[PDB]
Amino acid sequence: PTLEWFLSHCHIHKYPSKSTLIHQGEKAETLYYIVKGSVAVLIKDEEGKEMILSYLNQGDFIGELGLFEEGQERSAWVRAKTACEVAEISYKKFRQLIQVNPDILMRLSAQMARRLQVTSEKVGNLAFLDVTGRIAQTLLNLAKQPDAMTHPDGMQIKITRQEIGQIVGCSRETVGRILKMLEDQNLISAHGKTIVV
Amino acid sequence: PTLEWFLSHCHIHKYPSKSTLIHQGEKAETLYYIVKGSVAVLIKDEEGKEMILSYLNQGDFIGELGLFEEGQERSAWVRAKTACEVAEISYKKFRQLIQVNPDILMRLSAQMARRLQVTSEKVGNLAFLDVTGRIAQTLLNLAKQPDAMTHPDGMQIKITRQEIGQIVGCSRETVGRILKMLEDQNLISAHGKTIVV
DNA sequence: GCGAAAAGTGTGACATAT
DNA sequence: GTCACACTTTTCG
DNA sequence: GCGAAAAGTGTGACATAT
DNA sequence: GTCACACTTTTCG
Ligand SMILES: Nc1ncnc2c1ncn2[C@@H]1O[C@@H]2COP(=O)(O)O[C@H]2[C@H]1O
Ligand SMILES: Nc1ncnc2c1ncn2[C@@H]1O[C@@H]2COP(=O)(O)O[C@H]2[C@H]1O
Repeated sequence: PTLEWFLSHCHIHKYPSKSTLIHQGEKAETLYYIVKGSVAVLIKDEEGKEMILSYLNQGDFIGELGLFEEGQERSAWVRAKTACEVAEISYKKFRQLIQVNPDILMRLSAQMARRLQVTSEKVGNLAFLDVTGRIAQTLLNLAKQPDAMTHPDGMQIKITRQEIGQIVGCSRETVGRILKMLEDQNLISAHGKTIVV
Repeated sequence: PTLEWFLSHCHIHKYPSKSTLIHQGEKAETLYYIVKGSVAVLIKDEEGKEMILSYLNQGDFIGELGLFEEGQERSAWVRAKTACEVAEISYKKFRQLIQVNPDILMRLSAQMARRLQVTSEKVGNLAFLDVTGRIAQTLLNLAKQPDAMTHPDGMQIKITRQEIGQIVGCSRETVGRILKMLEDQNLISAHGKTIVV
């Protein structure tokens, strides 16, 4: 509703899966809102693998870290998980629309507050938990991340050892090793699709 | 500014060094604004180890992350590093001030945005950089934080091996072990306080 | 809902940073 | 990373 | 700006997780 | 955590 008004100033572009919709290092001018799809925010090692900072789904804004100060660079990469419809407005336009109705600025700040909250958790987990525990937290969370199919006894997620590695911070084969251990303990069942039972 | 209008309906309180303002887990109901002094935002593991998420200094809001969603716990501990003159507003009342003037909700959300920006970076260092690199980036950044004294040529910061330990995520012992490595390498000069070249 | 081309994976011996 | 310990440093009354 | 208690520390041989 | 390669599994035209 306030959303529809917002969306009316926006221009929906379509992006297929694997699209890198934002890239770290360019300048920020556009605030993006996910009409449809799921996206993955990433940062890349100083000459190497990348780590996934979070999945953002329909209803999230992307880009915003620029919005508040001029000449701001994009902080991370945002690649499409799935095919997405991205409603954009520019920042200038967003500012006018701020003054016209504060409620987008509120729902966006709410989003900002959550990302900080969960990323503070991620600093915590990177510092206090061992890889096994990180992989446990992650399957727990992924069964909660809105795209796990119900499993009569369990929740089923499609995920690759490589993706879990990139979330966690360890080799795809390290992930492998541990997923084998959690299967032997009758906690997890897997084959490209894993069930967090 | 907008600032003074805000502050007039805040109960200004004074915290001594080491006083714990926020305990993580408390119910969020009050936003704070640091009028004078410095605070450290930290999280601890159930078996005792604690990590500093950031030092917040005057001019920063403390306790923002509950303002947006009804009934949340405080996300981290905020302990006063120094004598702090801290302003306090009821959440319900701050809500009112936003409707009355959006520029404070703007100044605030800006602060949370820069915070999302630095906390994603701290996730990045933990995941990507070994302790030497992490302590390196630390000595560097501390030498830009407002309290770094100059030491003719070079910066001078006073920070115990303890603290850096809590910033980087390794034992005070290891912090020592590597600071000397950085002394042999001619980059750090140390004796209780450090002069980062 | 095919089937070729692509993508993800397990293995075991090893070092190695905190 | 850990351990215990005496050792060095800094704090301030 | 003196000194005594508090706060910080280095050692060294070590175990271990990814 | 590493290396590589054979194998298995998923993608997509
Ligand atoms: N830690 C994070 N958690 C969630 N989203 C993030 C995080 N860091 C960056 N982003 C989002 O990804 C975007 C990357 O560049 P921007 O600065 O445009 O704005 C960023 C946010 O929209
Ligand atoms: N990553 C962070 N950087 C800075 N401050 C933080 C961070 N995480 C939490 N905080 C602050 O610590 C406060 C804890 O309580 P709140 O969740 O109300 O609000 C939180 C923020 O003000």
